[PDB]
Parts: sequence; structure tokens; C-alpha cells
Amino acid sequence: MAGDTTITVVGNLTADPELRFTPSGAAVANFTVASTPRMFDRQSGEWKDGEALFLRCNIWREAAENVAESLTRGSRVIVTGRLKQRSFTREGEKRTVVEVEVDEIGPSLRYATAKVNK
Amino acid sequence: MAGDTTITVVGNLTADPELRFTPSGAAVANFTVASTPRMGEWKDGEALFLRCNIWREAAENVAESLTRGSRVIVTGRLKQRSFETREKRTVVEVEVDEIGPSLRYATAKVNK
Amino acid sequence: MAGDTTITVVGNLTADPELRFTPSGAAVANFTVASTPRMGEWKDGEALFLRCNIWREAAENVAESLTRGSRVIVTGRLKQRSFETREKRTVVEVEVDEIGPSLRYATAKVNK
Amino acid sequence: MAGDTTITVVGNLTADPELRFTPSGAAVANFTVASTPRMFDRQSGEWKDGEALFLRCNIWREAAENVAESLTRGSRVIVTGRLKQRSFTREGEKRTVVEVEVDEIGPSLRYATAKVNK
DNA sequence: CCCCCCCCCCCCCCCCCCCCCCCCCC
DNA sequence: CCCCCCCCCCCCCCCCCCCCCCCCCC
Repeated sequence: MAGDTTITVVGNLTADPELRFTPSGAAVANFTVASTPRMFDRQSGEWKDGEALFLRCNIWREAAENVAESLTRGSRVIVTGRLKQRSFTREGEKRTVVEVEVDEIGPSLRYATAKVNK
Repeated sequence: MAGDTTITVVGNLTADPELRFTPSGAAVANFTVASTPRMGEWKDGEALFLRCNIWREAAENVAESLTRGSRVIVTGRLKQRSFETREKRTVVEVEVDEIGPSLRYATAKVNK
Repeated sequence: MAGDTTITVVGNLTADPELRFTPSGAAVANFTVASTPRMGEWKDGEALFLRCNIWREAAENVAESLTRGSRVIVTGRLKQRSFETREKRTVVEVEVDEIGPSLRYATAKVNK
Repeated sequence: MAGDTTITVVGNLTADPELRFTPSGAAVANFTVASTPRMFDRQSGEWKDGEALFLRCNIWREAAENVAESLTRGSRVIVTGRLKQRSFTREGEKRTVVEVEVDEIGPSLRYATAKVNK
């Protein structure tokens, strides 16, 4: 219970956001946030980056057009949304992946600057 | 590149916590939290099922305190994992940091 | 402009939960979660103290199940509030959605 | 326990980010996120926006310069960080406010587009 | 610390993003 | 379902951001 399960992710888009449409004209954007744990000593005596988390994201409407206009592969982003499960297909009788249904996203300003325009 | 992705989940254990032991003898408890959105409105909207892992002393306490159907509050960090299983799939799991039975519909006698 | 700001807090009740009743007779429980960062490293880094509010049946269960020093997992949404108090200050508080005693150092007998 | 208490906030800066410095040259930016619950029926029979949450934020280093270069009063932002208490002063024997120590922030792309440049 | 669910209202108690300054501002 | 804390490993169970499509990609 307690409504949906929300989540915030920070990471980089593994690719350019795929923008697609509905016969009525509603935009939906799809992309994946690769989240790599930095300074997460895991293997040998030394230290570096840890294994990565890849979450596929969905976003709709105006924001979808903005996501596609504003972001590309490699962009560092801050994302909030809610985790949704989906039963997917072809090679997998009744597949199932988790996905984030985005509420808000933006390019992080840790290593980059940004011009904000409507 | 960015810390550990945290998550809080509230829901019900789909079963009793499976308790096991790692090679060095670390107590590990596994279980799955079924999270159902209460939600013209629907009722039984699409539930979310997350597999959880928890270690050491807490694993023992979870195994001693919780059962199938227990409503729980869980915080931890999402981790992705791959696994062969007869020559390989990839599932997201929660590495639990804290978990407790929820007090919304129940009372609890804590043994500190 | 943006939904309700949620928060999860883990820590210890600074005292026993104060139970009270609203004019219509709604059960409301208040208490404060002291959250201490474990942390060349320090030890008793600056603790965070958050006042919590919880309502109805859960308030009763909290008051029946929890005491000063109980370690708890809490989720809710941050709310700001102003108050006269002898002609006015403004404090942030958590409106609890779920709370439970943590199973990290303790076991719990849930009464579903 | 469990390390720090993290938080994600979405909202608008009540003002332009105040940028300041340290004798050594480290940038720190301060600003406040006004978070207004939208579609949160509270008073009369009708519905609209609910009462607002104002959290003062702190951010350091490079990001602080980027925040100050990129954002202004009214900007909608996504913020993640950790809640910190502080004992503040003048008119208040030993004051105390909560504050967010920002880890990442960015302009939300719900109602705006953005050019990302390093 | 259990009196029927509309809104009492104070931030004080134990080895699962860490080096650095202002009054809560629709 | 309690065998000493390094890493077993499957997403299946009840009135506190809601109108809309792909294989987990450092």
C-alpha cells in the first residue's frame, strides 16, 4: 500500500531519449538511466566505481518533448517518479521488468551549466 | 555515476522470509515485498513485487519476527543482479538497510 | 508547485509517544525521531530531531507499541507549520504515513 | 542512524541563488525551494494549490557556481540532498532550523527546455 | 500513552554522496 | 525460518504526482 513506490535516481542516459507518439498526438519519451555508484570500493585493494544500475524510464506529454529536445546520451540527470512493474513478449513466455514512471527530471548541475528557457 | 539509489517500500511479504547462510556463516534473509496501490478509481491496481535481501543479526530478527502477509516498511538501495540459471537473466533487488512491521493495522511487542 | 515532499527517517524516539485527541475524537500521536549519523571519522556527528504526527488507529498502535529510545523507520511528508505560543514561530514536521520499530537490533511480536 | 537522512524536493527558488565565498576561493550557494502542493484540496468546496514548504538549501564548489549561473528566482528545480539541523543567533537565545545539504539539483523539464553545456 | 478517524500544535535519547554559513521568502 | 557478520542468487499475498509502450544499453 501507501500509494505508489517513489524513487529518485541520479545517473546518465545510456542513449539519446527515444521520442514516440500516439495517434492523437501525445508525446512519450523513453530512455534509461545508468546509475554508477562512485567511490564504492568493491574488488581489488584499490578503489573506484561500483557496478551500475540501469533503469528504463518513461515520461509523457510536454516534458517528453523537452526531455528529447534537452537531453542526449551521457547526460547526467536527476529523476523522480514511481516504480512500476510490467509484464512483457517474444522469447520469454510472460516477461516482467521494473520501470520508472517519471514525475520530474532534469540535467544535474554538478558538472555542467544550463540555459533555462520555456 | 551517483551514490546508491535508495528506495522505501511499504507492502506485504509475499511469503515467510527464507533464511540462509553465506559460506563464512553470515545470516542472510530473503523475501519479497508485494506493494499494492490502493487507488472511477480502481481498487487492485498493478502491484509491485520487489525481492529483498537482508544480512547478519537483522536477517535473524526478520526471520523470527515476520511471516507471509506481514505489512512492512523497508528502506535500502536498488541493486541490479545477473544470474545464469541453466546457462542468464537480470533482476533488480533491494539491499535492505532497515525494515520493520508497520503499525498501521497492528501492534508490536519489540524485544530490544 | 510539486506533490508532497516525502521523507524516510530512521532513528530513536526522544521520548514516549504523546497520545492526544482532536475535537471530533480523532486519535493523534506525537513524538520526535532523533536521527544520529553513525559516521579521522567522528562518532556522535550532529543528530537530526524531527517532530512527527500520526493519526487514527495507527496513533493508538504507536502509543501502545513504542516508547522513548525505540528505533524506528518512518515515512511521511514534510509539512511546515506556524504557531503563536504567547503572541509566532515556524517548524518543519513530518506527517507520518507509516512507522514501525526497526528489526536491526530487536525482534517484534506483531499483533495483526 | 542509517547514515544521513536524504530528501528529494521539487519546487521553485523563492529568489536568485545567493553565491558567496571562502578566503580560499571555494564557492557556496544558498537559496530556498518553495514547494507548493498542487491539486491538494484543503479549504472551501473548490480545489487548487495547498500550503507551501520552504526549505533553505546549501550547495558547494563548482555546482554552486553552476547553480548561480543557471538558476534564478521562480525556477522549478529537482533537488536531492540530506537534511541537516543547525543551531542559529540574535533574537533567539539558541535558534535551530533544518536545511538541505544539496547533493544534486537541476531545473525540472516539466514546463521548460534546457541547453546543457559544460 | 486503546474514548467513534475529520486538522492539538514542542524538532530533544549502539564495522547494511564521508574534507567546505542569515530568520522557512505562495 | 536464532550456527560467529564478509557477497546464496526467484520480483509472487485491507476513505495518512490520480486520464496517456521493446530485452536492464559502464
